[PDB]
Formats: sequence, C-alpha cells, structure tokens
Amino acid sequence: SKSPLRVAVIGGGIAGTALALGLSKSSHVNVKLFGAGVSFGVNAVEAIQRLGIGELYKSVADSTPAPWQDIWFEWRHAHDASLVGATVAPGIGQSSIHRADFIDMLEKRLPAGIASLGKHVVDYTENAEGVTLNFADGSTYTADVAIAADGIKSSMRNTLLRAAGHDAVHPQFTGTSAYRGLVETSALREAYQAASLDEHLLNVPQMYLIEDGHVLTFPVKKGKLIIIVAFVSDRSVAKPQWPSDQPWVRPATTDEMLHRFAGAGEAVKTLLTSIKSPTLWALHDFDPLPTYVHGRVALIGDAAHAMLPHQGAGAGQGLEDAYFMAELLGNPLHEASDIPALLEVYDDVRRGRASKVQLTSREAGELYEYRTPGVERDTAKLKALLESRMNWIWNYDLGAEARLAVKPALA
Ligand SMILES: O=C(O)c1ccccc1O
Repeated sequence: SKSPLRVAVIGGGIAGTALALGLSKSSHVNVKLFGAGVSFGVNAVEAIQRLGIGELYKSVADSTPAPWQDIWFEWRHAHDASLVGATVAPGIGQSSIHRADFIDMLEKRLPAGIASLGKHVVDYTENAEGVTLNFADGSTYTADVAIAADGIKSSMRNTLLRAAGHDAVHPQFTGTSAYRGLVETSALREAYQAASLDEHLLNVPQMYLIEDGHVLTFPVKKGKLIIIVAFVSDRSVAKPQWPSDQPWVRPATTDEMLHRFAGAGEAVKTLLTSIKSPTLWALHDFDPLPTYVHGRVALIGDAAHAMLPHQGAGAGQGLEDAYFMAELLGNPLHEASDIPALLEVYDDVRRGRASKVQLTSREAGELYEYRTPGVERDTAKLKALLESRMNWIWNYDLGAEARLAVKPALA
C-alpha cells in the first residue's frame, strides 16, 4: 500500500454518496466526499444489492401491494382509460423512494472520516501528478483522482469540457413540465365508486396517454396514497425557454392542469381534480456530452447525463456509474499513474449507454404523448414498442461490465 489512492468525490447525491460507499471497503483507497422522489428499475437492483443495501432499501422503498407488485405500468389511452398494454418487471415492478431517505440511508452507513461538508468547489487545476480542488472556502484539496457528482448544474462539468476543448453545456428546458400531487387513496376510491369507475386503476400503476401530455399514477404507503404526475408539453418552438430566473418549481392551480387535459375521460379528470395543491416542475436535461473525462477528472450522474424522467432511469445510471467506478478505482492493481488511462476506459464503457439512455428518455416522452413518428396513437404499435422498449436498459449485466474495469492491454 505505502501511499494509498487519493480520491475525491464532489457532490453528496446518490452517485457521489454511493461511489464513496463503494470505495469505503477498499482500505487501500483514501476517499473523501465533498423531484423530491425517485424510481429504480431492475438494473438498479444489482447495484444496490452490491453496495450492501438490498435488505434495507427493500424495506424502506415503496412497492405496489401484492400480487400487483411486478407491474411497471399499465398503459392506457387518456380519453376513455382503455387498455393499450402493460410492462411487467418481475421482482421490482414500480419501485420508488423519497430521495432524502435514500441518500441518507447511504451516508449513514459510511464509515466516519469521508464526509466533508462545508466545501463546494468553484474550480480545479491539475499537473499530471496532482489534481487540486479550489474550495470557495479559499482552501484546497489535492488528489490522484476527482470524480464530479455535482448534478445537473455541475460546476465541474464545464471546467472539464473547456479544458478538453469542447463548448460548455448547461441545463436546457425540455419544453415539458410536470404537475405533481399526492392524494389519499380512500378519497379517490370514493370518487371512483361515485362515478362507476374501475377501481383497478387505483391499485396498479397507470400511465394515460394523450396528445402532448400524459398522466401517471402509482400507489405508495402500501396503497394508501397515490402519486399523480401530469406531464404537459409544448412542441411549438424548436428550442423552448424557461424564464431567466424563476425557480424550476412553483405552485400551480387545479385548473391550470385540467385545462391541458380537456380531452381526457373522467378517470383522469377525477384524478386531476383530486389534487388540491399541485406543484409544477419544469423538466430540464442536456444533449449528450462529447466526453465525460479529461486528465484526472471524470463526470458521473446527472452532471454527466441528466435526463427526462420518462424511463424512471436517471438514478440507476448514476448507480451503474458509481458501481463501475468503485470497481475501477479500488482495484489494488491500479495506481496514480494509471488514472488518466483508466478514466478514459470508464468513458468507453459507460458514455454510450448513458447517452443513449438520455436520448431514449426523450423518445419515451414523445411516445407517451402520441408523437412518435410511425406510431402516434396507433394502439397496436404503441403496445408493441412500450412492452419491449425498457429491455435493453433493464436486462443489462453489471457483473460483466465490471470485468471491463481494468487497465488496457497493450498486447
Ligand atoms: O416516478 C416517476 O416520476 C416517473 C416518471 C416518468 C416515468 C416513470 C416514472 O416512474
């Protein structure tokens, strides 16, 4: 060991917090760490299981009461609530957790010494022997390797991209906004009963499709609350804008929603009407980056590949980043002078998949809203694409990917 590997992780937010937990174990590594609700698919599982939290997650996270627990979503048309199809993810189904609670349960299993609160980074500089963080603090830290997990607005992203000779990249408003509510299930069963509606729609997660919008629901608190997220999209401007400075969240009225879902049937309308105080969220992402790495620094999580939530996939990609990165650093063979090269390996393994996840989250946005060329609102073709489209994401083998986390070959 003599000199262990010095690794800084910037951003205390799931990807970061989990890469630190990832690295913790290694002992020959020295590591320090500088929607108000989330979803996890089948491919997150292997990652969570790994980082030693299956057990705990599996208890704290919401799930759809049995036996409906394996259903990801039932897909329906908004206008009459009729069925288009269903995506089943056996085992996981609709799995979700309050963000606060997830992060927290990571960082509270994190052997003391690693968390390093006050500091956020404005800048960094590097030699080839050193990468040095500039805290606002006015102070500094220096390491062999720095992994930026500082989210969609990442400072570090654009230091890196400018260093690597690429244009900077900022959050782009997607044109889509989300009204979100949380509703007492009993209250809605009453309403549903009152209007002769199928009460199945409240027990199993649903997505209702309409032109330029969609509404999803899923039960939480073992069935007693319903999460409702009503998505609306304007595709008039070819590149839409959010007010120079509003925050990305604000409150909104129950009629500002209903106005956008005028074409929907009474199932959807009842759901929309049950939300008394809807918040609205402006959804941002960015185009895939030309690289995630330069020198001794690498981007993970939303800082690398922020995305629309339409495939419930963003966190999971952060977790796959984290897992692979833990395995890559933290492999006793690997040392300071390997870092530039090993990071460019991370890039080769991960950039493609995550970029393609970003893009297919935009594509899902359009599919759910009757905009996919070749498909639009056609029931049979919608069915076929919905029922297969998550596979390449879900059915990925993290184990095998880990085997690629190794110094090159030269041979
Ligand atoms: O839980 C969510 O907010 C979500 C949003 C879009 C698509 C799938 C999802 O689980």
